[PDB]
Amino acid sequence: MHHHHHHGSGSGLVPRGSGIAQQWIQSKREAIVSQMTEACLNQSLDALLSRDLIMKEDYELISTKPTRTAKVRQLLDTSDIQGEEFARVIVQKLKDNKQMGLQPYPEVLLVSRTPSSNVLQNKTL
Repeated sequence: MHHHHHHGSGSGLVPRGSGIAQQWIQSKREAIVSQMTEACLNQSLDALLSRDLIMKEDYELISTKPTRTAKVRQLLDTSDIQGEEFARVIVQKLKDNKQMGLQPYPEVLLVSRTPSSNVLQNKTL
């Protein structure tokens, strides 16, 4: 005779306020995920890529997600592992386009990255 089983590797416990944007994501997580479509998702991803904030290993995992809605969620869960900057990129990305249904927004819009353009050409595959 034979048999099988399964298990869930889910976690998410922050010790203290890592960052405004980071915390905000958790507040409007359901909204950001329900709003941020597959399009905005890819954009936000490539954003951190240029900054070298997201690990390629994580990109693949999220890229090989079952559904788009999950891709966003996982992005927030992983952000806590990366840093405050990671989350800050999201809040800025969403606003970069247009997300009124997500409002109200946090009191942080700046990037504090560097005095220069964001990007010129999307990722190359």
